[PDB]
Amino acid sequence: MKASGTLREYKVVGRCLPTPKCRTPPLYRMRIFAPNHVVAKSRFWYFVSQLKKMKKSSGEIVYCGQVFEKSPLRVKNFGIWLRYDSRSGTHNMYREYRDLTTAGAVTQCYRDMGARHRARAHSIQIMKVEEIAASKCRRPAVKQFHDSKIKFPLPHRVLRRQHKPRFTTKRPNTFF
Amino acid sequence: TNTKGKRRGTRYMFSRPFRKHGVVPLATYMRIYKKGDIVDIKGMGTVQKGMPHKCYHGKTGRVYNVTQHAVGIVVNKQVKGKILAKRINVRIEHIKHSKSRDSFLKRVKENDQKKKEAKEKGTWVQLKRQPAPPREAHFVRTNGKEPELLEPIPYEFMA
Amino acid sequence: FYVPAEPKLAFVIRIRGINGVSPKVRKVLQLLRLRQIFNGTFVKLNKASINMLRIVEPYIAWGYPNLKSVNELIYKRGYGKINKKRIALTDNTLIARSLGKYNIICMEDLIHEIYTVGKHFKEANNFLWPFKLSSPRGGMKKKTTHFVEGGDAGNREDQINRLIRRMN
RNA sequence: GUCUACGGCCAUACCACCCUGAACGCGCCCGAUCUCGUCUGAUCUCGGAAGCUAAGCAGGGUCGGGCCUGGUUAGUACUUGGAUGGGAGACCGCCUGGGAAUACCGGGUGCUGUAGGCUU
RNA sequence: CCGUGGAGCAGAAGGGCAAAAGCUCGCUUGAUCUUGAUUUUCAGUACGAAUACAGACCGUGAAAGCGGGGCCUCACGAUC
RNA sequence: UAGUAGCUGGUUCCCUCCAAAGUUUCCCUCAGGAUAGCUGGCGCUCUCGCCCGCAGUUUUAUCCGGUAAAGCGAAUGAUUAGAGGUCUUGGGGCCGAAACGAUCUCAACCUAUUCUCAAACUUUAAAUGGGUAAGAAGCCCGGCUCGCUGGUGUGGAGCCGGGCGUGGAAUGCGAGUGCCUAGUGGGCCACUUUUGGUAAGCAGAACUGGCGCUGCGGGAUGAACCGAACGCCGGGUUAAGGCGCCCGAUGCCGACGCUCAUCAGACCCCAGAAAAGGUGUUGGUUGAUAUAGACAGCAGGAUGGUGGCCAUGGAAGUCGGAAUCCGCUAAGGAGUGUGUAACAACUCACCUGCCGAAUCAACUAGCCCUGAAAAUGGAUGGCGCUGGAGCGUCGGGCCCAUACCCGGCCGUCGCUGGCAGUCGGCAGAGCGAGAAAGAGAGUGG
RNA sequence: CACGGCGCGUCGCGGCGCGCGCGAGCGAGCGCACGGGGUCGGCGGCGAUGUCGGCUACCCACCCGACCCGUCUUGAAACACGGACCAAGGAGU
RNA sequence: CCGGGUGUUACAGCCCCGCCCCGGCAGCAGCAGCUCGCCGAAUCCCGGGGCCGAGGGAGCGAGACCUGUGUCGCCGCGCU
Ligand SMILES: [Mg+2]
Ligand SMILES: [Mg+2]
Ligand SMILES: [Mg+2]
Ligand SMILES: [Mg+2]
Ligand SMILES: [Mg+2]
Ligand SMILES: [Mg+2]
Ligand SMILES: [Mg+2]
Ligand SMILES: [Mg+2]
Ligand SMILES: [Mg+2]
Ligand SMILES: [Mg+2]
Ligand SMILES: [Mg+2]
Ligand SMILES: [Mg+2]
Ligand SMILES: [Mg+2]
Ligand SMILES: [Mg+2]
Ligand SMILES: [Mg+2]
Ligand SMILES: [Mg+2]
Ligand SMILES: [Mg+2]
Ligand SMILES: [Mg+2]
Ligand SMILES: [Mg+2]
Ligand SMILES: [Mg+2]
Ligand SMILES: [Mg+2]
Ligand SMILES: [Mg+2]
Ligand SMILES: [Mg+2]
Ligand SMILES: [Mg+2]
Ligand SMILES: [Mg+2]
Ligand SMILES: [Mg+2]
Ligand SMILES: [Mg+2]
Ligand SMILES: [Mg+2]
Ligand SMILES: [Mg+2]
Ligand SMILES: [Mg+2]
Ligand SMILES: [Mg+2]
Repeated sequence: MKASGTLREYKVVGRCLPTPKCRTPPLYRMRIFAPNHVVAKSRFWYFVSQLKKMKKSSGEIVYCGQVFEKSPLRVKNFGIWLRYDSRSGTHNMYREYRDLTTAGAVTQCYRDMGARHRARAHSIQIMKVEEIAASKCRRPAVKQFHDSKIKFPLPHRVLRRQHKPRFTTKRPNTFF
Repeated sequence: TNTKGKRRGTRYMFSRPFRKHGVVPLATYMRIYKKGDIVDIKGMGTVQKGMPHKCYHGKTGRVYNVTQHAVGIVVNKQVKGKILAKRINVRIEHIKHSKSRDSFLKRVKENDQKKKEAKEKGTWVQLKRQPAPPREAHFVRTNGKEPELLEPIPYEFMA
Repeated sequence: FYVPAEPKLAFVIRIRGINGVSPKVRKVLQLLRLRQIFNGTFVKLNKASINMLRIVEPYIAWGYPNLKSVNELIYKRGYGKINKKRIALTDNTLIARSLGKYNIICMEDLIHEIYTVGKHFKEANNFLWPFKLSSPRGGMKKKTTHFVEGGDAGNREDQINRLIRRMN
């Protein structure tokens, strides 16, 4: 996978072709976070090949569709169970993020993995994404945003658009 | 460099299969080869008379001469940048009828029969073997049971 | 669930140069009539076509063309192969002579037959000269790698229409 | 149901032990004048028909060994093609396709051709 | 009594072989005369070696058959 | 005598088209030849404007194999460890005159197991791959010839005559054939496979592609790397790579993080580093204990049998050898350490008072740091850069190659293309138009 | 609505389809143009001793590019060899 | 005003859940000119900037009762 842009969540269900052995193979459903449906289908085939004895040549994508966010206006806490490959050994972890959308949280997860462990999208295997109550949250970086009377200033505002007035007689102010 | 012996590097090619040594079954001797049959070459080490050279092992040729105990066959050999259709004499043990031709012969008989039939009926029938076409549209019926989730399993070391 | 029928028509664009090509890939590209970078052609799908395209996946970007894509490709870049000569199709009589015996007599017949993969799709496609497409405006993502891993090679189901819009 | 003569495929047919065989047959069996051959009529060859299923042979049995065929191992090992992927390296991950083999757990234990009998 | 080869088949090794290709006897000289074709290295040339035939004289066996050297893979030599 | 030279050096105008080899076999052959291979030239026989063939390709069938892997409870050959049996033998002993009569044993032995292996092992056994077939030279009939084979006008072969076209997988493409022939016969490099070697910009192979023979954009620089192969130009767009300045392009109010280096880091080949460590910082895994009040921190206790037994010259707990008990208890180890020869003394484990909410470890992985020493002054290309101009994951926009698209021009090749129809007061100006063929000539109702 | 005559209409299924005759397959003009590759039936200036034109060629400046040829060679700008410069002669007959 | 504690609608709100016509009403991939898509036989209109203009006898109608003309073929139209 190439974690291009913001990811989208896809529900993908697939099955083996009917064979003389069995008329109706069971349908298997999976949640895939992907830039588009093509890579979503590729990832589905990869995961189902690891899990069951299924291959794209001996299977078919029964359905593949984007699943939209149920409540994209409520800020939520997301717990992600994840499996990734390091330079020496592979590790399971659990990370919490804070965002409005499941796809946004997973994209945050990919960027954070790249930033903190140099792990790449082809190394990360995302396992579980769940909405987690603020009481069940356990990472302080997320927990510290759980209060009714949140209040903090913007202390040191760095001047942007530094080049539009490229030569200015003021020395800029950073306190607003 | 290597050695130019006639049987170099044949210890596995000319050997007998496991638990299949001994008397050659007589059905091999009791087969009829005529002029023009397509036939396979498979050297058998049990008999050393009329053994084909190792470079024709696994090759398919055409019979052009039938003799008391052996058969002369024309087979193609790739020599450098050119192919020579050369004729060799092989004793009947190291030979076997090719089944690649009988399928085509049976297909010829069968489509000739279905062409003779329906000729009076005037209907249309397909004879050429079309390649595997793309799958057509259909419906996949769920029987009230929703598809079950599949998730990767956590890593945990075995060794 | 209703699984739609597998697509029967694909569009293929060569996206790699002439230098340093394996002989097998070179032969398949010659058979598919992609002898030049940013050349394109239509291919009807079956087991043989699937395996042939799989052999040359790194060198081509192929997908399932849309009706508008077929229309635009035929009308703007479509030239006919008449008398072993590349003739631009500026009149219906040029099509009518080369494909009259197959009841293709104008642009509409040619486009319909190509898009629906008719009985004489082979004759129509062979009469159709390979399309010479301009370089993709806006650039490519990454020529060397596969589309799934963020590149441009390989099979992209319907994004070939987005590609065509900028390559023609 | 089954046997004999000649077989085809050559263990699903072999090996070990146990039980049962009506009729025909196959056998064991009784002798050495002739044919024939031995140290020895033991074997081979020859001439027979008192007795017997004891043995061979046939059928069946064994939570049997083996063999044959499946599942698991396993989409694991390996592997075609690709990347200005990772790593100091050793090597590894991914994309596109193919895809094994032990241990372990199931099922089975000869089919059949021509001619001639028995089951009146 | 058990014994699938765990021995032997001249030699190195590999392949092959159980009423045999091994061991023991009987009879013999296909290790003989002759024209062609083919394979092996190959240039698809020789030598060497080998393979199917064909034409005579034979050997052996009741016979079917088998045999023109050694179970196969090596043991050899132009012009003058 | 201009002696010979398989060996050096040189070998004189333009444009156009085609375009290599350093490999096979033989040679007193190894700096050379001959011969195949690769090249060019000259043609020729047909072909289309129903059909033939061919293919560095696939598909459908059908065979071929012993590598990768795997196996040793399967053969061969190596190989570790314990179990259960016996006299089948040997070795230490023992009762026995002796006795397989008997006691242990150590062994060899057998039977089930068990650890690890094979380029010259293998029951199994891939992927990639190597043949063959996919029709007219085919099928189905009738009849003749034969000195061969023959129970048999049996078998086989060859002949004639006749009937069947839905041209029997996909895709692509004109094909076949004949002479004459130059140069070459020192090669090198790269992914993958692979032999020798500690290794090498070493030596030797297999496949494919390159360099040589080749310019162009990028890698600052560069025979081989990445992109792309080239007639002379205009416009547009890209590939690889980039966009602080050199230097065309981010002078985006770019997104999220990580990192401070008194040796920072900065892009395939590639031009420099490891094992081992960090209470630097950032994530993650696992296990603990905490209002029956922890973690610190500040203070009080830290006892008897007994100076436990064997010991040493001396060991009272603190050099040595096993164990490690009890009653008192809120608790105290026949002791965690400092100390003396031994004590003594101090101190810890453990429990209490104050304090009143989170605190301990053991691993693991990112960046940074230690490990880290060479000689002219010195090189992420340089300047320089730390709300990055560094590192990881990403988004728009932009820049340009001789590449791609459109146009002009030159030339080559192909259409073995068209034109003798300039048919004119003696004439009537066509054979571009989807459909094999007459703007036909005249005779009767 | 790329529908438009009259008939004989079975050329027909029940009318539509779809055939046979109708001086027998001849209505004409003008005009506009997204129509087999640009025209203007549109214009404006400056011109006699100081001005107009002259690609190239003479000299000079600037930006970019740019290592000296021939030769053997896997590899030449080479710390490989020949070469100061110029004229004439000079090698597949 | 702040801090700590209790708690479950109060002098703020939040989430889920049967129905009331899926309750009703706009509207709808919304110029609330950026809350998140894929497209166009389910797509047309207008405008701006840059480069170029290669080629040069295409015929019309006139009818052997005439001999003109240089705006012509295909295509799309308008008028009589
Ligand atoms: Mg390249
Ligand atoms: Mg642009
Ligand atoms: Mg590459
Ligand atoms: Mg007797
Ligand atoms: Mg019996
Ligand atoms: Mg009995
Ligand atoms: Mg069993
Ligand atoms: Mg029978
Ligand atoms: Mg009765
Ligand atoms: Mg014998
Ligand atoms: Mg003879
Ligand atoms: Mg012998
Ligand atoms: Mg001379
Ligand atoms: Mg020499
Ligand atoms: Mg030299
Ligand atoms: Mg081998
Ligand atoms: Mg191995
Ligand atoms: Mg080398
Ligand atoms: Mg070349
Ligand atoms: Mg090049
Ligand atoms: Mg560099
Ligand atoms: Mg340009
Ligand atoms: Mg740069
Ligand atoms: Mg052009
Ligand atoms: Mg410069
Ligand atoms: Mg030189
Ligand atoms: Mg050279
Ligand atoms: Mg010198
Ligand atoms: Mg020299
Ligand atoms: Mg000099
Ligand atoms: Mg001169």
